[PDB]
Amino acid sequence: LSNDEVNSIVKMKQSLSSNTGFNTVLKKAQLQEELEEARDAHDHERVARIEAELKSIGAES
Amino acid sequence: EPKVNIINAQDDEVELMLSDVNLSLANSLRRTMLAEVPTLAIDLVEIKMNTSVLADEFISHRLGLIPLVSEDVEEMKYSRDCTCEDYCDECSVVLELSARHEGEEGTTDVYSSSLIKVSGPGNLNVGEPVRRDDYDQGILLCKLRNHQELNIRCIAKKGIAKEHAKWSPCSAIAFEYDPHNKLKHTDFWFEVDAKKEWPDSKYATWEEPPKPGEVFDYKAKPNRFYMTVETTGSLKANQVFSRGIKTLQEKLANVLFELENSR
Amino acid sequence: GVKYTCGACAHNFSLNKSDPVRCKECGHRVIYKARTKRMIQFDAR
Amino acid sequence: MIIPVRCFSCGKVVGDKWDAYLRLLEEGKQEGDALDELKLKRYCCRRMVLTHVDLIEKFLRYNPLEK
Amino acid sequence: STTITSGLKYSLATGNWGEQKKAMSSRAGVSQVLNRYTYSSTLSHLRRT
Amino acid sequence: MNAPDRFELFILPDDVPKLKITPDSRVPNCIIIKFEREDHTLANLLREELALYPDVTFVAYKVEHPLFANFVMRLQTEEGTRPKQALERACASIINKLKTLDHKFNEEWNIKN
Amino acid sequence: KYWYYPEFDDVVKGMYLRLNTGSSPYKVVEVLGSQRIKGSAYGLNSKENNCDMYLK
Amino acid sequence: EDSMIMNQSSIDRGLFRSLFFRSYMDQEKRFGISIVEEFEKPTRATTLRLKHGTYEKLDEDGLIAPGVRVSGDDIIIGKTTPIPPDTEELGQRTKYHTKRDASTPLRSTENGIVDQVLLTTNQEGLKFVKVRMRTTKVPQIGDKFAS
Amino acid sequence: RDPTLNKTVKIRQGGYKGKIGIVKEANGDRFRVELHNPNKTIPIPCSF
Amino acid sequence: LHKMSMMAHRVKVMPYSTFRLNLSVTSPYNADFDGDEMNLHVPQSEETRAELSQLCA
RNA sequence: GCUUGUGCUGUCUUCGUCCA
Ligand SMILES: [Mg+2]
Ligand SMILES: [Zn+2]
Ligand SMILES: [Zn+2]
Ligand SMILES: [Zn+2]
Repeated sequence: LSNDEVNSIVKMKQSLSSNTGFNTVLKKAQLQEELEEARDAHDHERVARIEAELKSIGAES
Repeated sequence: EPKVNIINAQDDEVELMLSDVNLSLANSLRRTMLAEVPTLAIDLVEIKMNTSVLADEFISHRLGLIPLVSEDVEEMKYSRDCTCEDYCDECSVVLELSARHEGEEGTTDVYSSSLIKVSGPGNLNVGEPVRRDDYDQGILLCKLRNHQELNIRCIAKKGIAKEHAKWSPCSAIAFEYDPHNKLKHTDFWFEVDAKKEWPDSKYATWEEPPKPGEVFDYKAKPNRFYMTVETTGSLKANQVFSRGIKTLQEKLANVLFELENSR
Repeated sequence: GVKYTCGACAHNFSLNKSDPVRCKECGHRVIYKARTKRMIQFDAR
Repeated sequence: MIIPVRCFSCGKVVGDKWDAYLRLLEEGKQEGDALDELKLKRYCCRRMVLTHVDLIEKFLRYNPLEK
Repeated sequence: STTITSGLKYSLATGNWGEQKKAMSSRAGVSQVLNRYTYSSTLSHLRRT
Repeated sequence: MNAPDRFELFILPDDVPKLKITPDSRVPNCIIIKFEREDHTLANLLREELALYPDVTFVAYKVEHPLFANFVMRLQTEEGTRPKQALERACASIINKLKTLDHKFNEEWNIKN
Repeated sequence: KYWYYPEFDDVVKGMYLRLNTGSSPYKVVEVLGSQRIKGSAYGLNSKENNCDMYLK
Repeated sequence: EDSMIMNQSSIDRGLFRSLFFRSYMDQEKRFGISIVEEFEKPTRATTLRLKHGTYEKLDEDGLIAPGVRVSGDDIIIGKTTPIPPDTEELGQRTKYHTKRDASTPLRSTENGIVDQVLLTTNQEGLKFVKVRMRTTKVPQIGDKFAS
Repeated sequence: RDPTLNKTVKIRQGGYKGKIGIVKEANGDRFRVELHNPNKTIPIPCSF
Repeated sequence: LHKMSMMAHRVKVMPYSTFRLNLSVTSPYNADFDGDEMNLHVPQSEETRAELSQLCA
């Protein structure tokens, strides 16, 4: 397989990925980065949606 | 002439008093029971899979220290004295442990009761790991979480504590004589008064304290020796005492045989 | 011919000395070799 | 890391008393009283159980490397 | 961007706190490999002057 | 790397005798015995048994180095007796003492059980 | 091992394989093609082995 | 003189026993447009300038596997670099050298068990390996202790 | 060259009975075998 | 510091990985057993061995 | 008929060990 084919297969399985701990941590980190970008831009509307999404994804055990 | 008196008796400990024996004889008996009574212990570990958080040699060392039943180990042979190819049923005992955690949550403990005897000498009571009761779980060996498995095959061989301390049948042998210090074998350090700065021995009531007007007796020798033998469970206390006596007799008989053969 | 294991999702696969060093399913860039098949023995001391 | 099988000084088997020790401490017994209940008389054996740190519980929190 | 990137990376990697060509007659040892032999040694190395 | 095998403390090599006896010509009727793969356990027992015999005038032992498992005994007896005979008598006497000690221990254990 | 390959659609086309009838006497079927069905993820071999490929 | 006596039975039961880990690193360097180092098992026919250690513990990919015993000088990472062939095109059917050996041996004073082998790619894009060796060190005469 | 170099071997007699090893040096009958757990190499006759 | 820092000894081959000294020679060497190390030099000739055994012993 | 291969960088920097 080539690099592009491997990345396409990985993206396809990520679309198929219901949940995976490493991927959930990475998504939560990316959401936190997006949240700090929205906070630093004084966007009071986007940050509420990101907080709600983080609350839905979070609350681990 | 030698006399034995037993104070307390149990499966794993006996407290006795030896009288009319030399100090050297009692000390040699203590040393023999500590270092020269043969037992059975795991010596070779074949690891087929180990995905735990513990290193392989860590688990092997822990396995070596597990006490096994060694009642009939006198009928077994030493591995280097056995003419067999590899290991046979007359010089080794084979045990097998297979552990795994099922489920995606929680932790599983691996105990010494999970060791299963697969082969060994026919009709000899050797090989099984020691257990205090029927419901006792034994010694904690490892801990496993999900998708972690341990699968090993151990070989138990006969040996003595001179080669490695895992073969020692005893843990600690208390040993004591002359609680009132009539022989003056020790000189007591003190600040004000030696009598009231030193605790009394636990056998101080077994001997008459010296009279205030008595003078030092230079003809006396140590005569009564108090000793407690504690075992790890691999052997009973009386078995350890008898086999220590037998081992000392065998060593002396070997010396005598070498002397007579020297001619 | 040689087995590997992913550093993230612990998935097993094989490589033929021509594929990129990557996990098949999650695309991690870190993989580990599998344990050998030779006999392993210790002296329990 | 994990409770030693034998006492270092004398070799008494102390590796079968860790869970009972934790149980006794749970019930509210003092550490000295709990060690007395487990029949650990010599202070060499009491040191083994009193000063042990269970590090395997921290090592087990990392995800397994093989499945 | 390679100027700032390489300068910061070189200074932190080697400990010479200056330009790479100006390494001679420049302060050295400002950056060191973290000690990891034991936890207390790591703490001590992180609180050193 | 330089650690000797632990079984060398008690396993006797094929070419190494268990017992080597040489005379000590400085004083009359004295021998030097070299014990291989033995230690204080046998040495102290034999020495303090022999020291109580009327016909034994000198008995001693020393372990030259703790890293080597051997000891050397010096034994001197009266004109009538030979030192080797005294050593054999000492071995037999300790064996008899251990035998009666074991008998009495078994008797007392059976009584108390 | 090979369902996610882009060429697997043409590879599996026309192949003959043993199929579980379910209604079980196994029979042979001819693959007329494949069609991805989104939202129809199913366990293939284990719980984590999610697959969306379907064989017509 | 500040020496101490330690109990051998305590040492046998696990007093001051410790674990030792050492890691080795190697990667494929880029010298030209098509000149690349390769991780592989060298052969005395195709490769020149081999070492005195053994090569039988390597796998097909040139890397040792975890769980294998390693002694000093043994080869744990097999790497070769290409070399412009000599006049051996005079006829050497399968035994003309085109590679030079650049393998990584184990330290001569060390031995142990291979604990973990890591394979990945570097920032540039070539292969990158890390091998960790594990051994146990038991206290002995000449080891340093302090209160 | 002996056909036993770099091959897994087991010891059947002596003080190292039943230990797995690998043959490293073989000149005249005295095979040099490294032991898997003890980090050492020992001489041994080919008979064992 | 002085010529008693180099002296000629007689070899005794022993197990374990340390050099072993009588404790009375620790004063001229100014040595103790808390981690010190010492060097050893082997003569390679009969004349050199005689020099060591008759002058530096 | 089949035969075993024969070696290693340099220059700085830092942290340490035993004396002093
Ligand atoms: Mg010093
Ligand atoms: Zn046998
Ligand atoms: Zn993965
Ligand atoms: Zn204790």
